[PDB]
Amino acid sequence: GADGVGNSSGNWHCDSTWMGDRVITTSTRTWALPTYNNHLYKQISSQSGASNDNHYFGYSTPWGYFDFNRFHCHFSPRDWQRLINNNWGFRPKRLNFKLFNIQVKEVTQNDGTTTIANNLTSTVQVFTDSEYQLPYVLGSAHQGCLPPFPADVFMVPQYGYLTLNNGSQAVGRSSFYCLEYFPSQMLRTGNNFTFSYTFEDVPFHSSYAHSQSLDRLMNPLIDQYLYYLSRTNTPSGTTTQSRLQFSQAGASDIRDQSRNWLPGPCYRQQRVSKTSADNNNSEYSWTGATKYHLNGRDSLVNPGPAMASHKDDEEKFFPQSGVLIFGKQGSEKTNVDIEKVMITDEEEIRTTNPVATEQYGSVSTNLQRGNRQAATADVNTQGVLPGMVWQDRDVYLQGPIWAKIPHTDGHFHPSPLMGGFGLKHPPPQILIKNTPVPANPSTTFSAAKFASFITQYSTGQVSVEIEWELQKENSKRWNPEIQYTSNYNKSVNVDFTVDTNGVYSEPRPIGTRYLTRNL
Amino acid sequence: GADGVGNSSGNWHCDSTWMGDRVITTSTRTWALPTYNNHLYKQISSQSGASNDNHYFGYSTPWGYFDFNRFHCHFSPRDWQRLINNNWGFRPKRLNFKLFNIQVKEVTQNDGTTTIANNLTSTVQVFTDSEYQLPYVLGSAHQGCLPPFPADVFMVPQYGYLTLNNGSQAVGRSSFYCLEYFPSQMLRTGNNFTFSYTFEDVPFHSSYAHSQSLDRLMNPLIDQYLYYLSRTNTPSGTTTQSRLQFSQAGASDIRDQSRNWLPGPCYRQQRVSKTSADNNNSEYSWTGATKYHLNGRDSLVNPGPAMASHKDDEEKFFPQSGVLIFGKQGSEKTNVDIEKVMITDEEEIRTTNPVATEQYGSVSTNLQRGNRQAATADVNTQGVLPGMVWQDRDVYLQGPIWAKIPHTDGHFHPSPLMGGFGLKHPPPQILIKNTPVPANPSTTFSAAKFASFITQYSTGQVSVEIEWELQKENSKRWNPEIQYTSNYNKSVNVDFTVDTNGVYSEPRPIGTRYLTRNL
Amino acid sequence: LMGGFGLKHPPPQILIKNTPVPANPSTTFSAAKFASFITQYSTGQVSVEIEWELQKENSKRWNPEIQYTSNYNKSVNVDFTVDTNGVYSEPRPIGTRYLTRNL
Repeated sequence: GADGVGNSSGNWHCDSTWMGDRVITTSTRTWALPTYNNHLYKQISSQSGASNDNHYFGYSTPWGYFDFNRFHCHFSPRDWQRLINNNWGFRPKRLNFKLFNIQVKEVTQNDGTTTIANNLTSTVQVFTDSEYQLPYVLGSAHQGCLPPFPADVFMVPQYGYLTLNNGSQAVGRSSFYCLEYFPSQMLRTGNNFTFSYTFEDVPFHSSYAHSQSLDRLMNPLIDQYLYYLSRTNTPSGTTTQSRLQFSQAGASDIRDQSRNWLPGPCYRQQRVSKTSADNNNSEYSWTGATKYHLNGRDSLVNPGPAMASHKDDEEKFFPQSGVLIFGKQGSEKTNVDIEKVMITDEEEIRTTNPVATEQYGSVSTNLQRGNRQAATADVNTQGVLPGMVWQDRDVYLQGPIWAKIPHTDGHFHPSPLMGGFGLKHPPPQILIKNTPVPANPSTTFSAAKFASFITQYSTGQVSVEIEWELQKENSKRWNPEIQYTSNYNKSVNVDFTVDTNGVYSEPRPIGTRYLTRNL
Repeated sequence: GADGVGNSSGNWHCDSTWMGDRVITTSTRTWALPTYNNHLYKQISSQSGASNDNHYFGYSTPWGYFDFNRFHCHFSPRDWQRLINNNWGFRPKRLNFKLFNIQVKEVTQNDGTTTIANNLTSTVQVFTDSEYQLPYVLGSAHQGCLPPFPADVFMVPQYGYLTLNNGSQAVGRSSFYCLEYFPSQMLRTGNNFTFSYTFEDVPFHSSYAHSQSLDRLMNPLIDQYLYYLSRTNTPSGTTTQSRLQFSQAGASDIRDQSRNWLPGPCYRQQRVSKTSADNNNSEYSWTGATKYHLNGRDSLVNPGPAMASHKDDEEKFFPQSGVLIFGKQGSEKTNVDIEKVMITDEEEIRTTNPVATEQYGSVSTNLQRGNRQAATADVNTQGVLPGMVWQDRDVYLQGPIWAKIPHTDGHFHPSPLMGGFGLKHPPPQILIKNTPVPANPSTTFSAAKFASFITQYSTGQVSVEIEWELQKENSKRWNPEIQYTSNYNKSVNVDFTVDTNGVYSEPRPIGTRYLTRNL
Repeated sequence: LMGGFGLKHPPPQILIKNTPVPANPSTTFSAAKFASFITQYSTGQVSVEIEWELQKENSKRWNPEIQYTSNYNKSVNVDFTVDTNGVYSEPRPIGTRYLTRNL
């Protein structure tokens, strides 16, 4: 699209409509973009000394990108609630994007006095990496997505990436991608950039919780017909004499019943409690946390494989890195106290996946014989096994929406671990930069790189609309399901509202599983 | 319809489907019908002495009728919840009824031993009073409607009615309707009786609560332009000297602001509190309760005109007869203690209708002058006034569904007072009786009325399906609405479930207003 | 895991109940749940037919495969038969793998 200077390049679309089966969440926000790295690509690396587990090598670019991989960039409390309360599941189908009403300003810091003014002509160029030839950054839970609250103006993030490294230094194989080596489209004012995408058949996120659970799944009333090993030894006057007898598992017997499927896999996490007291006093934050390691650098295992966060009656506990944790609007960056964060809870799964903090089961160790007692041992890490079945990490309104499946020789069940939809070809990276403006050059020629540009930034609005599909409920469940509600009682502030000084804020994390489906 | 003896006259339909705009609740239950008044019509009257406010005269009939004027005869907790959580409103549209698989048994109490057996031939006759020529009983909150819970078998109520009376005695004008003077259709087994109805344009029951309220309705930011009387007298050195000055109502001024509409009407009720303590000790149950009176008999004013049950912070109180009160499954018939009942609460209205227990406003009494102070007085009964606006009593799952608008020269806004839909021509009364079976007659003729019949009753199932329309939500409300949920925490029994001895039970009354619409 | 075929949508559950039969009710009305029914049960036959597909053998295996046979020698009772008092009985569990395919 194209037009004039006194012509709005696009209108403001920010609705949300439900169609019974679909529902489209349109949404627009105003943004701003500075000139990063003063227009140059800069090489960047870990700090020489820095622990090995923390080295790196890569580049930062003068390019800034766009991102809305956060559910709340599309759903509004209320809306989300609608969804989350009457749908067995849902998934994204297609999207449409558009930047417009772009405007380029140029600040002038003459002595003690700045003065911003329109640089009409100068441009901002955009380009979408629709061929995925660029290090996909999104999906890395970074923060600089869209504001949950419309009215909020925002700054565009700067693109940076990482290649290979042998400590703080580069290794040859590492590649250096240059963003100008693409065909950016250049916008001036009166210019807009639209583009549209279509998702790929993915599974509806399961937005329901299970009423039955693996173990308790058969019918009480009837005993099976298969037998199991009831007792081993037997009374012989005073002493026992080994004599194995078997029984037919019934209701009273349950624990012993024969089955057909196994809980999901696991990778044991340390348990910490919301109650300061209980927790051993010391620094096992890193030392005790569950991790894995590549090329000799141990990394953390955050968002551990999807597994319930606490047994019955222990909402007080949680994994050291088995859950998602968001900050309460305002919460500072580092070492903030428990009271400043919102920890997610995944009890809803208990029913199928193991509890993060407790071992999977316990396999037998030795082979018993008359002169040898029967061994056994608990298992803290069980990789996928036939017959296992499980549930993936719920979603949360202010959580990630999707993530790119890495291009590898092999993947195994790609639901992104941080939760979300695992996409092979996700929404392409959208980039934006401000074509430089060489400030006054010298009369006599010089072949040096230009270094003195006009100080200036850009701004303008952006809009994103997405169509989601739904799987409606359908249970013959007689008694009421659970629903997500807002507290009745009076409060000094409404949830998901602007305070007295107009600061919007999300009180709690809102999950997705409320409706109840049987297993 | 018709067929044979070994042929099911109908199948069992008991589903419930939602179509986005409609939703059909089908429902079938098994029933039983005895032979009332041993087959005769009996004249009936108050007990000679009995307080005048309690006299009456009328008849009881050998006929039993059918009734489902209770929302839970169609909605199942869950279902109801669906409705109640995502709909600005709804109303009934049409219905279809069918009796079938009728079966007539005949008990034999030979000495110390009864023995029931099939009286194949004998019949049960049904007939619907589709011309409303019979005293419409339904709508009178009687109890003998359908079981909320399907699996429950039930007994059919007996038809009785009331005419005029001058104390315990009849007055001529009083009519005596005879049920045989209709054309009953006679069913034998293999016979079924279907019939269908269509409702009449009625208003969707408002199933939402108001976010604004009459008083607080204008915009804070701006002061009006109309002036009101700020002060009357004025400082004159030591003494005041009358000097009326006026102000322009603003935010701080609010109470004084000029408006455009008035709260609904009222009829003051006594306030009682759920807290035994507070309540004055004595018997003002009748003496103090709000009532009205015709032909010299004071009757009670139950379900008073629709008006909020308590101001902010007083959920502890309520009208003496301004609310609906249901029994907790089991609760005996008389003088049962507060702990045995469930009292409905209509706070949701506060916003438009007056509070039941507190006066409407206060009008001025006298005309003031120098030598006369300004009078004023509170008003406890305000009949409809121009500009008044209000809300009708909510509904409740186990509440009435509708009621017949009395045939009179004049009605005023017919939403039935007990709540529900006010119908001009409601679902016709359906009646049923068992054609008598003269037990062995004497060889020699006698012209006396037959008095010795075969002892026998009937049974068989009945089905009712109804189509309801809906008005879906649609508010730009950002923050979450309130929804109806079931408690998370463990409990010895699930709500709306059968206990250990299979006794279904409704824990609490469930209203209808949860979703929030602005005023 | 107990072995068998894993089905996503298996043969639907089939249910059956006997519509109750309220035994003699009282002349005067009562809104209580009916509790006195006619004592009675049902009976009748049921039939199930199923079509199974097969994958026939096909090995160039020269020497004889193993097969499932019934013992030659005399016995007081035939296997999978009714005893003297007509009580059918399955002597042993019979598997499925007998024919031999290469890996």
